[PDB]
Amino acid sequence: LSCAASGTIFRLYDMGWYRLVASITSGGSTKTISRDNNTVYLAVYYCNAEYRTGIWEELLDGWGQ
Amino acid sequence: MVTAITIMALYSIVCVVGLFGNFLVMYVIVRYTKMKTATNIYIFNLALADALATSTLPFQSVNYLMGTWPFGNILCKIVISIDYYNMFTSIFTLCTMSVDRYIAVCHPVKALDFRTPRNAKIVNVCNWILSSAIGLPVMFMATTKYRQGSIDCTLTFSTWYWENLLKICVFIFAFIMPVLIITVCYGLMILRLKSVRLLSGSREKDRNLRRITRMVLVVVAVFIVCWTPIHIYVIIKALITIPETTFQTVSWHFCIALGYTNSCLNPVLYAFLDENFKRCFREFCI
Ligand SMILES: C[C@H]1CN(C[C@H](Cc2ccccc2)C(=O)NCC(=O)O)CC[C@@]1(C)c1cccc(O)c1
Repeated sequence: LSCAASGTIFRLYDMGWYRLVASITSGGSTKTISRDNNTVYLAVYYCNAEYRTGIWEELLDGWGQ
Repeated sequence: MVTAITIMALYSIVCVVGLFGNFLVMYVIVRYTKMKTATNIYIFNLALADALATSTLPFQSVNYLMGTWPFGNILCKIVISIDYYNMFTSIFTLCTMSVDRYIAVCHPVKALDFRTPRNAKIVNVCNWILSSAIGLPVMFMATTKYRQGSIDCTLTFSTWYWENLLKICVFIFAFIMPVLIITVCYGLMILRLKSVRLLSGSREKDRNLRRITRMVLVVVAVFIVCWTPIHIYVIIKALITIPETTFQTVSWHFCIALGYTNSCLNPVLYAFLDENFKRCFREFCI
């Protein structure tokens, strides 16, 4: 069960699985999730990812189906 | 003839727009309590210098139209000193703005202590005191020379040593060195911004910080683009003895006109690029 990301993203920050099961930071700090700098691999569960579209833009979050 | 009328027309359009816009910015900063910030103290100093820069342009337009300076000696000494003050105060105010945004972005724990507004006010007073060292000698020198054809208003030097020296000092201290300081501060800030997830902990604080930083960068870039060509022209004229021709006179006046035009541009950028300024302007108008 992976939570891949696509689209126009300047930088992808913290990725995670939410039922808060797991969090993987960009460095690799974890709170069993492995992330490759563009997908992470770890009741319905949902992909969550934080991102910034541009250098001057604001931090956003994108959920999944 | 035709050139003098064109200059008068453009100068009057740059004079009314600039004076109105820079009066409005200062009024809004004074009137509303929320507006006061360290950056706003720096933006207020820039717009003071541009109001003083635009109030001179009618006398110059009349001088070009009539071929003679009829306004007297003292007004000649004030106008020329203001011409130099514009350049030095504006470049130093932009430099201090950039260092303030550097302290805010890269050293927040110690940024908090040094970004109080009173510090910005003292910084601005120090900026004017420093710029006087160049400004006051120019005021003391300027004179009305009674040429047989017509009165002229110019700078009297004691000539090669004393005149090339003034042009070199203006090229070095008031252009190159502040540009290097600004470029290094923005290179370091761009380094910090590209690799941080959050800059101030709170998401809103992060967005506000990045917005103000971008606005300051746009102002700096616009000023450099407006002022570089006259600066290069002064140097290339000093060393080459260009022949006199129509191209020379027209190009010379056009570069001076661009440098003056920049004085009215900033109030429009403040309104497009800042929510608080845009809101206050709308509330003021209506
Ligand atoms: C600032 C730039 C424009 N002024 C124009 C000024 C306006 C004026 C004043 C009174 C009557 C009519 C016109 C002027 O004509 N001043 C005559 C004088 O004092 O010699 C000139 C110097 C200038 C090109 C300059 C640019 C860059 C670097 C630099 O060193 C110098």
